[PDB]
Amino acid sequence: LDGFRKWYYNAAGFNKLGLMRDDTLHETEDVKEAIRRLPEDLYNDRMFRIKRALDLTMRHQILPKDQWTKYEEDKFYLEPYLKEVIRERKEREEWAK
Amino acid sequence: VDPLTTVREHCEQLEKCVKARERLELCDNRVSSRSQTEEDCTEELFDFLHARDHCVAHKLFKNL
Amino acid sequence: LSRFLGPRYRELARNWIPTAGMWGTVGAVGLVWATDWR
Amino acid sequence: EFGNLARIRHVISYSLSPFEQRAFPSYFSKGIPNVLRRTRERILRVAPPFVVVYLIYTWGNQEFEQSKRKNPAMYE
Amino acid sequence: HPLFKIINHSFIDLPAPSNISSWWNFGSLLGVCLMVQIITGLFLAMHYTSDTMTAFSSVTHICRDVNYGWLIRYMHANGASMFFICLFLHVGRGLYYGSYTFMETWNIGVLLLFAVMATAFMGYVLPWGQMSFWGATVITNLLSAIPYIGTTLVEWIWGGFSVDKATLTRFFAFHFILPFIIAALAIVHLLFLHETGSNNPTGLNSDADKIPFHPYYTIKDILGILIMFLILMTLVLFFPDMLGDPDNYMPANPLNTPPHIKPEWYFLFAYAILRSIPNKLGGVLALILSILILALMPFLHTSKQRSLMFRPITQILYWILVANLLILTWIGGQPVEHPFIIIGQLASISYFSIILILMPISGIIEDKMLKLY
Amino acid sequence: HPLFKIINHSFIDLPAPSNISSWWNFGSLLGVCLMVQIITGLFLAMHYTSDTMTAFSSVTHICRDVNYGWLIRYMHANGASMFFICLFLHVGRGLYYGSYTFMETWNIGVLLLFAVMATAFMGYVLPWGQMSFWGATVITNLLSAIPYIGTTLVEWIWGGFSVDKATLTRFFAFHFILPFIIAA
Amino acid sequence: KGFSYLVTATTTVGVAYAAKNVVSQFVSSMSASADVLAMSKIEIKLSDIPEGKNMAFKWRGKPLFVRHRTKKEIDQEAAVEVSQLRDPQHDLDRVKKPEWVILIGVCTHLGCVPIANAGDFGGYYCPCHGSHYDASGRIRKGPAPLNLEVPAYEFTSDDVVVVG
Amino acid sequence: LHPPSYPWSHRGLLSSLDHTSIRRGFQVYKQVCSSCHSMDYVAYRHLVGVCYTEEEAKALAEEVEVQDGPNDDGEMFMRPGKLSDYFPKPYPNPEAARAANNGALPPDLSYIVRARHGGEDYVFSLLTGYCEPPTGVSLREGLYFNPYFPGQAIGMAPPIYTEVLEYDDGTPATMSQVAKDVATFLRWASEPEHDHRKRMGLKMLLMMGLLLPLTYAMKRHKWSVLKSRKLAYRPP
Amino acid sequence: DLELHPPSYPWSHRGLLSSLDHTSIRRGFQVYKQVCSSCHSMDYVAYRHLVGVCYTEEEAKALAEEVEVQDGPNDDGE
Amino acid sequence: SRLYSLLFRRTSTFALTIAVGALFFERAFDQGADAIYEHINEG
Ligand code: HEC
Ligand code: HEC
Ligand code: HEM
Ligand code: HEM
Ligand code: HEM
Repeated sequence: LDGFRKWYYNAAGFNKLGLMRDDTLHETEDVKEAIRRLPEDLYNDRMFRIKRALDLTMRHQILPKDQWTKYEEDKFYLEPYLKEVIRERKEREEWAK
Repeated sequence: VDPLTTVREHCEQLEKCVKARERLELCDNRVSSRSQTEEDCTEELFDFLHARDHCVAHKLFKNL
Repeated sequence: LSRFLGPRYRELARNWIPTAGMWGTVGAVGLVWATDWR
Repeated sequence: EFGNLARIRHVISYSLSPFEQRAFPSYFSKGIPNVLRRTRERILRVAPPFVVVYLIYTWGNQEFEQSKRKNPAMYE
Repeated sequence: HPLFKIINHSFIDLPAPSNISSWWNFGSLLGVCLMVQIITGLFLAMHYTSDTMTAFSSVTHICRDVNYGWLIRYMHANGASMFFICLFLHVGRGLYYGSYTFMETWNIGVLLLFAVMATAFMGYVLPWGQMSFWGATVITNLLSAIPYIGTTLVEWIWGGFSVDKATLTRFFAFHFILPFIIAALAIVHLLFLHETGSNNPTGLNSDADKIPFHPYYTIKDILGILIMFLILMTLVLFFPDMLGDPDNYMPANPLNTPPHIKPEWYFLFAYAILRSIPNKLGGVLALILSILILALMPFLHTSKQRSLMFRPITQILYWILVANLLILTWIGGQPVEHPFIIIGQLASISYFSIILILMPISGIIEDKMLKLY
Repeated sequence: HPLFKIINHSFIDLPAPSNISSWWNFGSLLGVCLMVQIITGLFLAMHYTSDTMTAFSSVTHICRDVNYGWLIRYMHANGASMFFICLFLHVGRGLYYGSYTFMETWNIGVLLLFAVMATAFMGYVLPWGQMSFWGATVITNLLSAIPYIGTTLVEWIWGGFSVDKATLTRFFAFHFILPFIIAA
Repeated sequence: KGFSYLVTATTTVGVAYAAKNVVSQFVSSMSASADVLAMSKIEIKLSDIPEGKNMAFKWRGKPLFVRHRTKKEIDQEAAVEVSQLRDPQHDLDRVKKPEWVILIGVCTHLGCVPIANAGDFGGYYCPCHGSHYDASGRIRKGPAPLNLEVPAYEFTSDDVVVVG
Repeated sequence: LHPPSYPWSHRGLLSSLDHTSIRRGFQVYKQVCSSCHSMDYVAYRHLVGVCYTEEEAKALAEEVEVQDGPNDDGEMFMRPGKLSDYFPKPYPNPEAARAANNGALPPDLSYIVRARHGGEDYVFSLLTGYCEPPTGVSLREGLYFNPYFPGQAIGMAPPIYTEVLEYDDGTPATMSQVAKDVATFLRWASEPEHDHRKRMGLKMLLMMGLLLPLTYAMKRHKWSVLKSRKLAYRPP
Repeated sequence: DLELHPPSYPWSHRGLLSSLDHTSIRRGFQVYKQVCSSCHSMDYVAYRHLVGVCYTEEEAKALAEEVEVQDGPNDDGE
Repeated sequence: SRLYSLLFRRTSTFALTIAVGALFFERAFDQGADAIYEHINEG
């Protein structure tokens, strides 16, 4: 299964544009909150990577294969934070009902 | 003399049309082959017709 | 939808039900006078 | 509007004058090889469905053709 | 300046994503087309009458005598075809790149489609040919399917027992107004979008990389307009009848009908769907859902990624959806006989099952593969 | 909401002077009259034929055989008259109270006035009565006054040597299309 | 409050009554043009057919088909299983003369003209979606739910069939 | 049956109609097809072409007296025609045609080719495709077996035979020559602008071949700036 | 042109809410037929338009029966 | 005062009273006017 994951990873190819997974999460409100909390360094880095992708996409080019973010290299930065934000919304909801 | 007739004849002479005609001839003969049957041959007739006609157009308009 | 599943949420609706019927009811009678269906 | 969009920091963005850069970089020469790369990458996931379709269309046509095709033996 | 501020705010200093591909041209093309359809429709309306008495004739006169009429009439017809080509590619862009999460823009959108579809029937019925007549009766009768008020509604629209002059003249106005109508609805579209800005093919937040529109996506829209005009004029000046049905040039035989009757290509599949459901009402409903399923689309998005650039399984399902949409377009053309029918029935089942069931399940699986679910 | 913001910005939370008299109603009346004209005009367009053999016959068919067609036709004619009454009182309000210092609004106004006069002229030509035909010839002839290009322009508009079907049909098209430009 | 609001409620009904009236006439305008819906006349002669001849009459913009049935046609149509018919209506049930059948040419399905001498079961057929009607005009095959319509011919005498 | 392909000259992309034939096909219509068919929407003015200029058309315009002119009461047929005179009609009323056509209808042939799927071919085929009915053929009234005809019971009487008429140009009037020639005319009339258009289309192709690379070059000028932009991240 | 102006008369429909006297419309329709119908016709008016207590439909159809020209008795026979 | 508290204070009820009233008011208005017209024009 994990091998299949790696295959999907390559197929997803978000690695090619040079972006980590957390990079692609649609910015739903929840996502927005977590992004904000990100320590500035990561936020600025996130922006750089995202912007780079945009530029690359514009030119219809992909980074050097080597530069592609390797599946193994990919780490989840936004997720740790996102979990909390979600839990927070959850807590509010039941105190709500 | 209508070149149409001549060309039609000529195309028929084409072995392709000859064979297509063979089919038609066999099939029209088949039309008369049985009575209670429904061997109308319209299908085979059309088969040969189109085949020959393609040849005709392939070499009729120029004569025209 | 998950959020909609709530007891208070339920209470609110129950309290809101009568009013809802009314507007729909008015609309219903309204449609009648609106068309005179035949 | 421009300004007040995103907190982007430390992202130097060099650029070159339009009249200074070659007017029309070869597209066929440089771009299409990558285009080929681009298209080949996805086609491997794009044509498969259509591969199936053509087959359906072809089979259907002939099938319907045979369907219409009457058998001398039928009602013979 | 309060008039130039809106124009600047929507076309010059609008922050647009730098990486949007050519697809994003297509909506602007639609606006240009609408303009074309409308302006052409004007001249088509000029020298034209809504009279079964003179409708088919003055039009032939347009085709024969009206100064450059043949040109304006066939530009109008092939511009309607170009409108539906650009509309289908615009909707396909919206489905592929996750642009339906702009829900208000999408709903103005889904409505827009129904409208454009009608304008087609409108423009279609108007020349009063054999095919127009028998096509109108057919779809008008579609309405009769309504469970209780159907008969009345049909008769209302027809304006009489059966389509006749009463219809032609009124259908003329809708076909003069719906165009104006859709036009405005589009304006709503542009507003509900600038509030959120356009999407990019990566599906990510493009706020870090936005460029002006005047020098970057204007010359791009001009180039797309030029290419669309090339395809439209090679459709008009070289193959003016490859998309129409010759039946058009037959003054309506109030009495006789075309042995083979088919709705135009743009709707061919739509009717294909109808032909599939055995029940008349079922067909009508499914038909409607066919278009409406799109509106329903923003509530079916179960993925944490907006676009399909990084989603290969849903890409495969999307191209299978485009594939059986093409299959349904072909089937509509085919007559009623084996095995065209079965394909139609399956193709419709596969269409509704891919949009309703397979894509959210695939998005859940894709979220599970990235250790997100 | 970006559609409701403009509607709020122009009709609900718009700060208006508290002491404006009934004369300030008139412009809104003009807008209503425009919509009324358009609506009535649309319901005249479903039965009117712009052919010189059949235009008078179509107008009589509207008045005699269409259900409440006389009502829509005379509403259209008297609504054109009401439009010009409200237009004259709107212009008189603008002249009396010094509202012409809003110069761009005033210039867009006089453009609207020219467009409305042209629309009403061609609309009055449209029923193809005795008075419509001679009236058209007269004003079209007005153009011939132009020093050098007058004759051509007149003939262009007429679409022929003298007003005839050529005119009626293009006047129907122009009379149809100009109130939407007036709305914009 | 009740005095001030009653005035608001009063006014509303009034406006509401006028608004329904205005909207009603307009809606009604597009109703059947009185002149054309003033056309309900008809004239037919039953002696215009030798045998097996379908004869529409374009009545009210609708085909007033008047097909003829030879005894053979008459014989099969009777043989048709009424219960097994998509629409249970025996051939004679729609004709008071077996030699004479009269039908309206609007496909129960989407309203096209059902060409006659076509259809597998014989009789009529509709090139729009493949509905085959028997000589009785009964839908035997196709997407046509109901049978073809039978007008009020109410034939008075062999000489003249009113066919309202 | 699916009519096969045919090499019509005018059909050439940039080529146009051969008026000579067109002319010949107008003769064919005037001498044979006009007895049951009429080019109503076509007028002698419409008829104008290299095949027949207004002058020649005038001759034909004056060549007819049928319904060209009315009488004290505008009934029956009362006077010959002129340039503006529209094409004469074999029948003053649909019933007339129906009466003189087995009860069936000989359609005016103004837009006939456009009307028929694959018209030009169909026409040629129908007029020259009666072929042979091998079996199960019961032509009821004035019908003519023709597999090309949808029902093989055309009822369009075969009106063309070797030397059916005589072409004024003298080109042998063989059934096919006659058929092909009239076809051209019919096509010409169905689209009186066929030639006019193709010239536009040629000018359109030349203008688009000039304008597409130039607009592409502009776009690539104004988009080069970005397409060369080099981004660098320099965290402090 | 000096035209003695019509001396305005007191018509039963002259008032603001005053309708027409329908017996007078019936008598005037008779007038047209016997006298002016010779040289005047109510083209836009039809016997169906004669629906009014002035003349009821069935009888009006009789009037419709009276007139018998150019109906097109023969379409091929014109 | 009762009416206000019953059918004119709750907007929903306000609408109900309006709609219902309008439903009846019309027929009557038509009748009255028609009748008057008739009395006014006795023939
Ligand atoms: C003397 C009689 C006669 C002549 C000559 C004649 N026709 Fe016809 N044609 C008919 C009749 C009768 C019909 C009606 C058949 C029907 O409606 O079933 C007909 C119908 C047709 C149709 C309609 C068939 C369809 O596909 O719907 C075409 C096409 C046609 N004719 C072509 C021609 C052409 C082309 C010529 C000569 C170049 C020609 N006809 C000369 C009698 C004639
Ligand atoms: C002798 C045949 C005949 C009779 C009967 C007849 N009219 Fe006329 N009418 C004419 C003619 C002729 C003219 C036009 C005379 C002219 O224009 O110089 C005319 C003109 C008129 C005009 C138009 C006057 C105008 O200013 O244009 C009116 C109104 C009129 N008649 C009324 C009537 C009425 C009412 C009746 C029935 C009592 C009637 N006529 C009966 C022959 C007749
Ligand atoms: C308000 C603007 C428009 C006007 C005034 C207008 C007017 C007309 C007129 C008069 C015709 C009949 C002439 C003809 O046969 O071509 C017509 C045909 C048609 N119109 Fe429109 N139209 C307008 C906009 C549109 C739009 C936006 C569409 C596309 C949805 C459209 C689609 C058609 C089609 C398909 C036909 C049939 C063309 C044919 O004969 O093949 N029109 N239009
Ligand atoms: C009347 C027909 C339509 C016209 C004229 C039209 C026009 C436009 C225009 C000009 C834009 C801005 C340009 C762009 O985004 O590329 C746009 C955006 C959009 N339209 Fe449409 N549109 C139409 C119908 C539709 C329909 C039916 C849909 C839904 C399927 C749709 C969905 C969208 C979406 C999602 C966007 C935003 C896409 C993005 O920028 O990322 N539109 N439209
Ligand atoms: C786009 C909307 C409009 C349409 C479609 C329209 C259409 C028509 C038509 C078909 C007629 C001929 C029927 C008749 O005789 O009354 C007509 C007449 C007329 N229209 Fe319009 N109209 C429009 C707007 C207007 C406006 C805004 C004005 C005022 C400036 C106007 C002034 C007139 C007048 C004065 C007549 C002559 C009425 C008469 O016979 O006495 N119309 N219009």
